[PDB]
Amino acid sequence: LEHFCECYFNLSGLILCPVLGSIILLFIPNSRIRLIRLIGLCASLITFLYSLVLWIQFDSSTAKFQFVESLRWLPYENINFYLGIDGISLFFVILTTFLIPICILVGWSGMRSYGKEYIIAFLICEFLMIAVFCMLDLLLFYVFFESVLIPMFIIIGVWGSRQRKIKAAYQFFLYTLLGSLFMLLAILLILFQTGTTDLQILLTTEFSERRQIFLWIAFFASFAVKVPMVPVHIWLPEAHVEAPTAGSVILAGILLKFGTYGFLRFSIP
Amino acid sequence: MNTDITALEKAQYPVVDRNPAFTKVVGNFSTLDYLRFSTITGISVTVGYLSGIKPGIKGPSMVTGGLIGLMGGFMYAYQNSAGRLMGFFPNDGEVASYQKR
Amino acid sequence: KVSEDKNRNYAVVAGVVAIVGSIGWYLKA
Amino acid sequence: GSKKVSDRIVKLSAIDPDGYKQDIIGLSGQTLLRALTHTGLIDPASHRLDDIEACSAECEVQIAEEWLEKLPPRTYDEEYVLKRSSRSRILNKHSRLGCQVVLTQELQGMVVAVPEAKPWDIP
Amino acid sequence: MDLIKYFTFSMIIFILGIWGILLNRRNILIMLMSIELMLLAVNLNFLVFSVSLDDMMGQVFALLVLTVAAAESAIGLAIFVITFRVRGTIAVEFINSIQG
Amino acid sequence: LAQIHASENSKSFEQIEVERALRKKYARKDEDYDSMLGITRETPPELILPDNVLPG
Amino acid sequence: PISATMVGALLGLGTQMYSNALRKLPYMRHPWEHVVGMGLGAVFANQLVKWDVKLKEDLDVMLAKARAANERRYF
Amino acid sequence: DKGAIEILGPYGISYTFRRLAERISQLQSGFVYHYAFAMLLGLTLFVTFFCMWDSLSSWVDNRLSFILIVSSFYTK
Amino acid sequence: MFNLFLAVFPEIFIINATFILLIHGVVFSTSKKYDYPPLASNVGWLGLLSVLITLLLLAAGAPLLTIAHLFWNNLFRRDNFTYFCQIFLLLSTAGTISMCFDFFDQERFDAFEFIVLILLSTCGMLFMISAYDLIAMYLAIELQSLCFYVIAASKRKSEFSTEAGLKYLILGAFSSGILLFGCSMIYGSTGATHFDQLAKILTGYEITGARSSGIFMGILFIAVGFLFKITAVPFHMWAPDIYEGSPTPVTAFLSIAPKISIFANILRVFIYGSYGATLQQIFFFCSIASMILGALAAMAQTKVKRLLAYSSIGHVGYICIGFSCGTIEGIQSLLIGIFIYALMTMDAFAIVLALRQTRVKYIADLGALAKTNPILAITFSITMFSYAGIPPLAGFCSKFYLFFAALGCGAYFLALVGVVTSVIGCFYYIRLVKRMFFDTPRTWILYEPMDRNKSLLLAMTSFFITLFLLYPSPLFSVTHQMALSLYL
Amino acid sequence: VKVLTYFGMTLAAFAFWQSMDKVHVWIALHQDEKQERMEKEAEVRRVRAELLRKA
Ligand SMILES: CCCCCCCCCCCCCCCCCC(=O)OC[C@H](COP(=O)([O-])OCC(O)COP(=O)([O-])OC[C@@H](COC(=O)CCCCCCCCCCCCCCCCC)OC(=O)CCCCCCCCCCCCCCCCC)OC(=O)CCCCCCCCCCCCCCCCC
Ligand SMILES: CCCCCCCCCCCCCCCCCC(=O)OC[C@H](COP(=O)([O-])OCC(O)COP(=O)([O-])OC[C@@H](COC(=O)CCCCCCCCCCCCCCCCC)OC(=O)CCCCCCCCCCCCCCCCC)OC(=O)CCCCCCCCCCCCCCCCC
Ligand SMILES: CCCCCCCCCCCCCCCCCC(=O)O[C@@H](COC(=O)CCCCCCCCCCCCCCC)COP(=O)(O)OCC[N+](C)(C)C
Ligand SMILES: CCCCCCCCCCCCCCCCCC(=O)O[C@@H](COC(=O)CCCCCCCCCCCCCCC)COP(=O)(O)OCC[N+](C)(C)C
Ligand SMILES: CCCCCCCCCCCCCCCCCCCC(=O)O[C@H](COC(=O)CCCCCCCCCCCCCC)COP(=O)(O)OCCN
Ligand SMILES: CCCCCCCCCCCCCCCCCCCC(=O)O[C@H](COC(=O)CCCCCCCCCCCCCC)COP(=O)(O)OCCN
Ligand SMILES: COC1=C(OC)C(=O)C(C/C=C(\C)CC/C=C(\C)CC/C=C(/C)CC/C=C(\C)CCC=C(C)C)=C(C)C1=O
Ligand SMILES: [Fe+3]
Repeated sequence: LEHFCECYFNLSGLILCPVLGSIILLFIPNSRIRLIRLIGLCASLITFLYSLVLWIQFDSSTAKFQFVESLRWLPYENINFYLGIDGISLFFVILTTFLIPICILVGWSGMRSYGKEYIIAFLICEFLMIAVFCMLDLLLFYVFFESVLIPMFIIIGVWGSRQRKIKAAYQFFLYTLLGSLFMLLAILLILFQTGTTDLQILLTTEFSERRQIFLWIAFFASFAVKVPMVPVHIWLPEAHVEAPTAGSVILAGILLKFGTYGFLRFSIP
Repeated sequence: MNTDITALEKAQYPVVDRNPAFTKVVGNFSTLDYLRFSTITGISVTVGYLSGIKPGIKGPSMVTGGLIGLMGGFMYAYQNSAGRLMGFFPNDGEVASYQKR
Repeated sequence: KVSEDKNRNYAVVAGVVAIVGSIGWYLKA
Repeated sequence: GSKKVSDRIVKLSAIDPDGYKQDIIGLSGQTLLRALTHTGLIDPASHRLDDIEACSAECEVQIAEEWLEKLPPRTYDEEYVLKRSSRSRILNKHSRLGCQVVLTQELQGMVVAVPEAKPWDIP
Repeated sequence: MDLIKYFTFSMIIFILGIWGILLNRRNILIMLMSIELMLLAVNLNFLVFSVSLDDMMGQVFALLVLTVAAAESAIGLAIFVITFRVRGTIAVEFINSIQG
Repeated sequence: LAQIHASENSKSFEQIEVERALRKKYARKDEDYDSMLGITRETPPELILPDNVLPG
Repeated sequence: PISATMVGALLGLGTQMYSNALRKLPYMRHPWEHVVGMGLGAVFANQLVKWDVKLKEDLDVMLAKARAANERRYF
Repeated sequence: DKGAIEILGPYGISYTFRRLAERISQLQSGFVYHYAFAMLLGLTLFVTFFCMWDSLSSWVDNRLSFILIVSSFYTK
Repeated sequence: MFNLFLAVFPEIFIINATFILLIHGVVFSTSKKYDYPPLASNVGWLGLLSVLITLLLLAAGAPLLTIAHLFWNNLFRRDNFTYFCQIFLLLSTAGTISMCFDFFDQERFDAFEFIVLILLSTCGMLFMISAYDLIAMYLAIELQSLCFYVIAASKRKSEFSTEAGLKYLILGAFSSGILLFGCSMIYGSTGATHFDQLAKILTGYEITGARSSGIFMGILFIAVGFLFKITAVPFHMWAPDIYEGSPTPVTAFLSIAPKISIFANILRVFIYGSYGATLQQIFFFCSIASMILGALAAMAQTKVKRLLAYSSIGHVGYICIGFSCGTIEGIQSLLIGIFIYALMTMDAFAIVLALRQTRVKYIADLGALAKTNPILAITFSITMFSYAGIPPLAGFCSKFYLFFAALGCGAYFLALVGVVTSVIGCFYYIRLVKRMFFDTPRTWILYEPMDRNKSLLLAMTSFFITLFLLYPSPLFSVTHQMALSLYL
Repeated sequence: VKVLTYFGMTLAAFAFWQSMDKVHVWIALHQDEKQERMEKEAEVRRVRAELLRKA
């Protein structure tokens, strides 16, 4: 079922903005530092303004998902995926789009040595995190959350200040991946009952008390690592301290919110 | 030696000749068959020439590549012509020539 | 006035035949 | 010029697998392996980094106990590499990894035995 | 009792090959010889079954297996020869450098 | 040293090409396959420097 | 819109550039090769789409036969 | 935080898995005899467990089987 | 009569072309007039051409390969499954050959016989895929194995290469004898060697109390041979030593094609035959052992080749989980895993071969690669993350199915093992990324840029790895088609 | 070995094979009892399966 929205500014273009910025920056020589800086900054700022517009056309009376649009994956149409926001995810999209230009601006002075790789990593992070916040599907929430691990790993390891960044990056990646695998197990557990991973349907299916308990434990495994809750919080000090400044900003301001967003979005309802 | 041409998957086009003779298949070669033949042979000769330059045997290498290409191209053209006569490949020309002679 | 390398000339003919035969193969299929 | 390369040079002697003694030269602060590679006593191509993670005991040398007391003791990783690289899987008590020995002024005159080279160039 | 006696003959040959692998840790030439012994035992198994079952398939495969045994021994002895040539010895301590 | 430099700088186009090809051919070796073939490849004299300029 | 020809041409151009970059050469070292790559990529993408359609067509009949064979059990 | 949780966490896990990887690597001893012996042992285990496990159930149990296997890790 | 041989046109062509190349190589390699030119690259290009023409002949003649099936029935069996398997095998052989030219000219490996032996082994694997009788299967396996023994020892003056060959020949011959013994036991118990006859005899009984111990142990011995071939634990220890000691192009070729051929054999023997739960349990336990041992041993490795060998062992464990569960989706997932692992291995070995021009040996030799060749360090990082199974890279499919089957067959110990081994694997895969991007070594190694062939192959495999999950429909459909064609 | 040693080993092997013959005769003579045990266990298993299926 094509759920294409009618509004002009939608979610897919806001996804595409930093992607296009990254592709363009792929091909510009590192000698053109000014051009790289300006292109990255402008892509991030345009994404921020786009998110502000998305706020403007928000409808604050419905309990439904707004701006819902769909993206087909197979011609068989058995598996088709939806994006949409509500009043719980809107401001997180806005916060992500707002923080990314701040990250590009913090490293403005050192960009001659940072290179285009710094801006490209942060733009890719932006694309992945906006996707994560905009997904109406457990499986795609999974796939796009794990994807941020790669650019975050690179950001911590390359531009961290000292050699402790090695251990910090290893621990970040391994803790987060362990949690993610637990929630993958939960996702498959759900799929075996329902035959689907579409969030809207799962909000209208009934789970047994027993299997609710066990699925909730499996979700908790991921989310408590993400929050973090004790005693799986010890990766956070190492990672958030050893990361570069903008890396710490993205880690604390956005990535930490993903566990609480997962609790609000899948586990509680 | 007992023989049986019968295939596992039946022909999806009219069977002009169930087991066409070798010379009949060769005489059935169309313009497209000759184009396939010539293209394969020419590519093979070119590869032989280019790969033979560094060792210094570009001529003999051309001959070897050409032999490989001749055999492969003839096998491919024969495959196509026989498959058309047997009804395994689209064979409008074969059916038209059959309904008249 | 004349290219004298016979093997080179034959290879040139083979490449031309490959190109033209490929064009004809696409066109008649 | 008040600072010379001669200030860092460390006089050394090496006994080749054929038994002949050679006087070799290295800088203080660099490894014994580098000093040995200067004259080709050990093939530089066989051990290009001075890191234990890139070592299969191609740098291995034998040193008498009089000079062994003047070196830091072998670490666990060094003994692991030496033992596994031994053909008989036996740890030689006078064996040192040349890449882990840093030359100092206190090692002036040290005598070192270079064993026969092990195969190193993996197909 | 014929078939059990013919089968246990081939079986003792196979077990002898296994034992030759087990008992020859310093002698890899005998290890190759033990492998041939196992191949001979399998060949005998095909021939006995062919007669017992009154069927020719066991005999065709026996001939082809003899061809495989010949090629195997030729290539194996070539590899033995070149190993010896490189090292000057056949002792197992000089073929243990790949490890871990 | 002047002798080898003068010899190289005065070479014609044809000799430059000949020596480029020769240098490429003898830049690497497979002595094991040569021993299988029973031949011994020798460095051509136009690639060998005189002994009076060699380090020894 | 976003046709298989355009995706394929972009992928072929990207392939040539990526190949040049891997070899530490300028992106546009041999531009006629970029044209050749765009052509080959377009051809390959169109052929892949057609092959996907044909593959689904064959899988349909084959699943039909599997279903019939299974349904023969309850006869 | 830096005590029990580290020991029952990244510090302890890294140590034990390093020692285990160490031990497993040593199995690949480089001796062709070990590799043949391993194949023979695997073949013997296959025959023993998967066909000669009919009258064994009288004296054995599956619990003890897996326990003794794990217990072997704590030897010497 | 002639038209009967349309069923074997591809094989006839490749065999004849191989003979032509053998004659060409031996005639001109011995030529004084031409000064004994090296012919490894010339014969390699001509053999790549021959492989591509074979692929054309096979792919374009799909119905014709089934012609005269009754006449050919007691020799082989060609169907859709064999069709796609053989096409994939030829594609892998073509890629592996294309990756060899820099090795030929820069090392000066002048032996053209290397290419001939590769082509003959490809002939053997082609016949392996279509084998439909124990005799034919054994003969094709032996042809393939003898070719590998010879090429593993091709550096005949190297200690490493000669050691690899010796270990391979001894352990290969032992395993082949075990498999042949199993075949003899099955024949003696059933009077049959053709796969159809075996299917008819064995179906409906499995272990109905009065079980043929001859049939049960024949199956076991054949399974042991198969597990040796797929390098499954505990029949694996030949693989790391052989992979490391062989010439790197040999290692690349052995890492891919034999797996395809032997898994075709395993599907058509076991899946199409019938002893049943015992054998799926065999592959279940070997899968778990392979995952655990591969993860730990790979974590121990300091050298690139050994790391990749142990990685392949772990991945065959992941793949065999699909065979174990015994469902259409299990077979499909096994095929998807084989295809994706093959493409990733081709990518990894293209990088390794490119770096062998400067004699890469240790993981630490990759230090500062993100500085000396940024796009190469990124490409290699994508391969590692794909090996780790990080989504949305192509490698994520195998992980997803591993857990799908763990919750589908109903196996939670398997899921726990998968979680732990996946995390261990991710650690030792991202260690390489750390070495290329995070480390600041005192001494750098500067690598020579790769040739055009490897750059193009790398570029295409890198787009596939990054973008496969955007358009995965053709692989899914073709693998479902193949899984179904095994029984219908 | 000594020639007499080889001959004595051959004699010992001959004795071993005659003993194996006796073993085969023993195994053949106990086919009926093994069949009876198999049948009684099959009856027990079938009765248990039928009884448990009653619930
Ligand atoms: C109705 C039937 C009637 C039969 C009547 C005959 C019965 C005979 C009974 C004899 C037993 C009682 C003996 C009492 C003591 C005798 C006194 C004595 O010992 O002094 C002898 C004295 C040595 O005695 P010794 O003090 O014990 O010293 C022993 C070693 O020196 C010790 O040194 P070592 O410790 O270092 O050992 C090294 C090794 C040397 O290394 C070896 O490998 C030994 C050689 C073995 C293989 C050699 C053959 C393969 C080589 C190829 C040959 C060509 C192949 C093709 C041609 C032949 C094929 C047909 O020496 C040995 O191992 C010797 C072991 C002998 C085993 C082989 C003989 C048995 C063959 C099977 C016979 C089958 C029938 C008898 C059984 C019947 C059923 C019970 O000198 C001699 O023996 C004279 C040499 C002439 C011998 C000729 C024998 C035939 C040779 C040609 C034929 C080869 C094939 C064999 C037949 C194949 C059949 C198909
Ligand atoms: C009433 C009539 C009276 C008139 C006629 C009398 C005729 C005379 C008697 C016949 C001959 C007996 C005496 C033999 C020669 C003794 C004189 C002598 O100087 O020997 C020196 C000899 C020194 O050795 P050598 O020859 O100089 O070679 C030196 C180097 O080894 C050479 O280097 P190499 O490279 O050539 O060889 C390497 C290695 C070669 O390595 C080996 O050969 C392995 C040695 C261990 C053999 C293990 C058994 C092999 C026999 C097969 C048995 C069945 C196996 C089944 C296994 C599969 C089942 C899963 O060397 C050795 O290890 C030598 C060890 C020799 C020990 C042989 C012991 C045989 C086992 C006897 C067990 C008895 C149990 C009885 C019941 C059996 C169950 C049915 O030292 C001895 O005295 C040992 C030999 C005496 C015992 C062996 C003969 C046993 C015969 C028993 C009588 C038959 C009973 C059954 C009757 C059935 C009737 C129905
Ligand atoms: C005035 C309007 C007409 C303008 C025409 C422009 C058309 C040009 C289109 C570009 C064609 C590109 C073809 C790329 C292949 C390069 C062919 C080549 O290099 O020629 C070579 C080799 O040629 C061949 O072996 C086969 C290919 C030749 C066939 C294509 C020739 C293109 C022009 C056609 C000329 C023939 C037309 C008349 C034929 C009777 C000559 O021999 P060697 O010097 O020994 O080769 C050395 C190695 N290396 C390749 C690196 C140069
Ligand atoms: C979101 C995915 C999930 C997470 C995984 C992320 C994986 C990457 C990790 C992200 C962290 C940062 C990564 C930084 C990489 C960006 C820098 C980069 O790769 O730039 C390359 C650029 O690499 C490339 O070449 C990429 C090419 C890929 C082509 C893909 C595009 C396909 C269609 C485009 C069509 C052509 C261009 C159209 C416009 C002209 C430059 O390479 P050099 O080695 O520096 O120099 C190359 C040599 N020379 C410049 C002279 C040519
Ligand atoms: C009811 C109460 C429940 C409580 C909740 C429990 C939930 C789990 C809590 C524990 C979470 C553990 C997560 C793993 C973090 C490991 C991080 C270690 C990585 C690190 O810091 O350094 C490495 C350690 O060395 C290494 O070699 C490390 C090897 C990799 C080890 C990863 C193994 C994790 C597998 C999962 C185990 C837990 C299973 C849970 C079911 C590298 O150091 P280096 O210097 O040697 O390397 C060469 C350097 N380039
Ligand atoms: C699916 C994801 C998306 C993929 C996108 C695909 C898009 C289509 C690809 C577009 C390609 C763009 C570039 C086209 C122009 C390049 C033309 C090559 C010219 C050429 O003759 O190259 C020769 C070498 O052969 C070669 O280098 C070519 C062989 C290289 C290997 C290619 C594959 C062959 C074997 C098939 C493997 C299949 C593997 C599957 C498992 C000589 O080059 P030179 O003159 O520079 O001198 C090299 C020194 N000797
Ligand atoms: C560190 O301490 C020590 C050990 O302890 C790790 C040792 O062992 C040994 C020596 C003894 C050994 C190595 C015997 C073990 C050999 C075996 C089990 C042969 C099989 C070979 C391999 C590689 C094991 C693979 C098989 C597995 C994982 C399971 C089998 C298959 C299935 C379940 C399907 C020593 C000296 C030691 O000092
Ligand atoms: Fe060292």
